[PDB]
Parts: sequence; C-alpha cells; structure tokens
Amino acid sequence: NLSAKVVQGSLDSLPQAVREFLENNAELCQPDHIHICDGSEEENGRLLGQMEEEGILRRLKKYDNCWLALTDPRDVARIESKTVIVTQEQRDTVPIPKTGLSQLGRWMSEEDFEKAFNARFPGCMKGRTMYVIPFSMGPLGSPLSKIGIELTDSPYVVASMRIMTRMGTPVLEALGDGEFVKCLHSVGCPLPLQKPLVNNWPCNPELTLIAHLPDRREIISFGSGYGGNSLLGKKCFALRMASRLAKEEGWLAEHMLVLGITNPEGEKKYLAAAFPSACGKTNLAMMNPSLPGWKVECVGDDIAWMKFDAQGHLRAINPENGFFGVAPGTSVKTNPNAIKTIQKNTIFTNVAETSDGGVYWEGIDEPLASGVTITSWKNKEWSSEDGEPCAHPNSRFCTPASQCPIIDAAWESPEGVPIEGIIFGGRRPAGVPLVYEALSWQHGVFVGAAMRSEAKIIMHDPFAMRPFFGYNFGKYLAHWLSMAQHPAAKLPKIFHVNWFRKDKEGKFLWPGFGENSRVLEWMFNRIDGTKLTPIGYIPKEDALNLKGLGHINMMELFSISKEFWDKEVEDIEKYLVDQVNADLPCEIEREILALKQRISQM
Ligand SMILES: CCCCn1c(=O)n(Cc2ccccc2F)c(=O)c2[nH]c(Cc3ccc(NS(=O)(=O)c4cn(C)cn4)cc3)nc21
Ligand SMILES: [Mn+2]
Repeated sequence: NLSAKVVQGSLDSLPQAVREFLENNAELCQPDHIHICDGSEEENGRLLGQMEEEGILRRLKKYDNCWLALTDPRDVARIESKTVIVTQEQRDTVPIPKTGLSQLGRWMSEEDFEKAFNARFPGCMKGRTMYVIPFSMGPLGSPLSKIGIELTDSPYVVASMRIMTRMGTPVLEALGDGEFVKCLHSVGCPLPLQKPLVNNWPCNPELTLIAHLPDRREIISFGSGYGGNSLLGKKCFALRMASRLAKEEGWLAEHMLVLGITNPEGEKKYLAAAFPSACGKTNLAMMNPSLPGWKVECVGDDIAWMKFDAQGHLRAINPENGFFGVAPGTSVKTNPNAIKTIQKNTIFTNVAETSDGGVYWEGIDEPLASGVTITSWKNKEWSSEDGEPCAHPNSRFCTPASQCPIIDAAWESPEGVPIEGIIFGGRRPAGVPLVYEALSWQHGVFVGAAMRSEAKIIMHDPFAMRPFFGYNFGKYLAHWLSMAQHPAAKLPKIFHVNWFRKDKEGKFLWPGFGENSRVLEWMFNRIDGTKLTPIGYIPKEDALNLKGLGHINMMELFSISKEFWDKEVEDIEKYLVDQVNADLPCEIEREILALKQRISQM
C-alpha cells in the first residue's frame, strides 16, 4: 500500500525501526512519492537537475559544479522565536527565572505541542515527494558518531545534507537495527498552493515551528526551508539533541570550532573554541597564521563532540561533513582558505551573482572586470549606489570540508583528536583583556557561563550555546562541573579571548586576524608550563610575541580596572541569579563570590 509510492530504494531493505518511522509519517503527510536517498553522486546529479528544471537552483557557470539558491525574503535565517523544546516538566528544559521570561531556552508542553503539530503536519506533503535522508553525524564507524534519519519535502535540504553530513545507503548499514534520531521536516506548502510562491521557495512563516522532543528522540520542523531550521543534523541534532545525550552519557556536545596547531619544532596541539556571533569564528577555524614556522589546520568550524577516551584524553570529532559559513565578509584577506574551499562543488544561498556567472557579496574584496554586472539576492539588478546589500547578511556557502586546503589530517579520524585547551570568546570593545586563563576547571566553567558579547548592545551568551541548550542551563553547568571527576581526566586549560578591545579614540588595540597566532602561541606554551589577576592569569610582561607588529598599547589592552570589573561581576551575578535561579550550582555561586572578593581587594 505504501510500496507503490516509492520511486527509489526499497521499503524492504530498511531496518525495521526506520521503516516504521517512515511509514508512520508518510501516512500522516501524504506525499505523492517516497524517495529513499542512496547518497550517490548520480542521485545528486539528477536532483540538481530536477531543481534546475523546476526553477529552484541556478548553476554558477564560472565554477566547477556550483549552484545558487535564492529564498523567500521571509525565510532567510534560523529563527529562535519559533524554536522550542518539548518536555513533560518545563524545568528539565529551562530554569524558572525569578523575573519574567527565560533567555535560556523556550519550553512547550506536550499538550500544546500535540495541538500545534496536528495543526500543521497532516497532508502537508501532498503534491510533493518525501525524501528519506539517512545521515551520520561524525565519521562512519566512529564510536563517537550518532545516526539520524531526516524526512523532508525539500530537495534543497537533501542536497545540502549530502554536503553537511555523511549521507546515503552506507549509513543504513552502519546503523543496522540500532538507535537513531528521528528527524521530520516539511516546508509546509502542500500543492495546490494556498499562498503565492516567491523565488520558487516554499515556506510558511506564520506556522513556522522547530520543536525538539528529547524524550522521544525526535526533531520535528515545519514551515522553514532554511539552514538551522531545515538541515536538522546541524543545530537541532548536533547541539540541542546531542547536549541531552551527552549529558546522559558523560560527554560534551558543544558549539566550538576545532583546529590543530603545530609550532616550529613540530609539536602539535588541538584547540577548541566557542564564540558568539560577530567574532570571526569561522575565520579563526581556518586561520593563516602570521608567525613563522607555525601551522594551523582545520578540523571543524562550528560544532564539536568531546568525549574522554580510555586513556583520559578529551577527544573531539567534528560531527559535520562540511561548512555552512556566512558568506559576506569572506575574502582572500580575511579567509583565503575558505575562498579556495568553495571554488567547486558548493551550494550558495542568497548571494549575488555576477554577469559572468560567479558569486558576489559585501566584503568579498574583489574588483569586477570592465562592465561586469551584478544581480542581487532578491533577483534584481544591483549597483553599489542602492544603499542595500547585494547579498543577504545571513547568506551562506555550503561546501565540503574535504576541499579545505588546510583540512586536518585527522579531521575525519574515527577516534577523534585530543583537545588540550578550550577557548571562550567575545566582542568586548571595553574592559576585557585580549586574553586570559582560568584559575581552575571550576573557575573555567564560570568563565564560560559569564560570556557576554557585543551585538551596539552587549548581550549574554553563556558558552555561545544560549540559543542551543538542549536542557536546563543550570543542570548543564553541573554537567560541565562533573567532568572534573571523570576518572583520569586530562582536563584542557581554559582560556578567554577578545580580539575586539578599543582605545579611547574608538580604535582597536590588537591587529588581530593572522596575528592571533601570537595569542595561540601563548596558550600553547602555557599548556606546557603568567601574571595573576582578579580574573585569572594574563601574560607576563614581554611574554607575548609582538615581533613585526607596530607599537601595541599593551598596557591598555591588558588593563583590568576595578570600576569596570565591579560593574561586570555585578551584571554577571544578577544575570545568573535571576536567570538560573534555583538550578544555579552552588559551585558557581562560589566563583561569583570569589571573583567579587578578588575584585574588592584591588
Ligand atoms: C565579525 C567580523 C570579525 C572580523 N575580524 C575577525 O574575523 N578576526 C578573526 C580572525 C580572522 C582571520 C584569521 C583569524 C582570526 F582570528 C579578528 O581577529 C578581527 N579583529 C578585528 C578588529 C580589527 C583590527 C584591525 C584591523 N585592521 S585592517 O588593517 O583594517 C585589516 C583587515 N583585514 C582583513 C586585515 N587587517 C581591522 C579590524 N576584526 C576582526
Ligand atoms: Mn554556529
């Protein structure tokens, strides 16, 4: 009865668990066809083709196998306010803030979600093919990897998931009869359409909803076809759902880049890093280091799964297969390696396209030949005299990691890479030193918790996970804290960095970019064996390598003023106490207190 809708693969060759999941939602959504994805190149070809033919994608003829998708302007980003997590007890999902509404999550009762789902999903795929995407987060056959299944009515989702994950039949085989995350997605526009179609990009912003049910191990997403909303392995699974699993299983699912750094002598270390938006996260992941003799390799630019091995090493895998980076700002200057990565086999979204079939965006830093013209992401002829950008600010490239010219030899090792330092970061134009080191693990956890960052306004982003916590942030803090008790744990040095401090004239104090390799040099050697301060250790005078830099105003760059840090700790204590409240671990209350006492003596 359902086998007659299948246009590829076989119901019969599906694991029982998979088959039932599929049949259940195939029945509910009513797609005319079912297409079990085999992940093959030929399949990808025929999809790009179908998509080109349906007006969904357009090939960028300047490059080897590159494509452009343009969206409905109402559907251009991951959207927090339609994202929820569904649990029986709200408290499991978010803490109950003293004052008003939680900034740390968005809970929805199963009751309310029952009604919400039924108000969206039935018959939502009529007129459409449901694609079945089997995907592994992490190297195939890595004990650290977890498997998912995504049902979607979006060929864009399917082609992007081929890049951002390991996808295909080989995943069904590694999965066997075991567990997997159940991911359901629908652009929410059954045919015939009820509302007009813009840029051939089906979406339903009114009923848009991205919900996770951690207890049923499901991720259910409706109404958006974009990035974090539709590519379910990315934020929904790899951060939100993974954080829960990691909490149950004693490891860490985190919003961190991973890079390997080698010094001139050939000693290599892996470093992980968490940055809020607007910090050059991806730029750092592929850093071309300015110090002579040094090497930087990229393992991942977004998400890290970290688990202690038998030997006690905190090893990490990139659970992803590709980069989904923001395009605007990417240039040979800010990021040469990204530029080479995306030269082929790459899918772009809401970028501008030049008259000779290339891509374009603000900050690309690249003169156009004589009389070469530009079509904006709104599919309109564009000049630099329009005031408006040619590419949407959140526009993206979706590119294989394997194509990164500096990709790490072990970026795909099934055993992970040993992390020896965890870096937290922010954009603080004032107050916060370029770099400093935690006093302990416990104090380290608190530095993570205290993270704030500029976005005109200075906002809190604890661990850069604020939009991504899979469960109570309070219990998440306790989970990090317990990592120190893991038997034989070789715990990473914990650091905080800030590229963005400014002088009184509003000018940056640190040349940043490739020069940040001078900051990693400090971390590297600190890891191997400082000036003590109320916030942790900063470098000893003359410990930082400033050879070849101008005159750096170090004094001001590393100044720590009582007036500032009084205000800072007060803001941090108030935030954590209002927002985490009864779930705030007492060990954190002590770090606050300790900070306060060290500050009052200065
Ligand atoms: C959200 C956008 C962030 C842009 N950006 C940034 O991305 N990085 C991170 C970074 C980028 C590249 C490699 C490593 C690395 F850590 C930084 O370290 C960074 N630092 C700053 C402040 C700053 C400091 C100095 C200058 N001088 S500049 O000479 O204008 C300049 C531009 N480029 C590409 C290189 N030099 C301009 C800006 N802006 C930065
Ligand atoms: Mn991210």
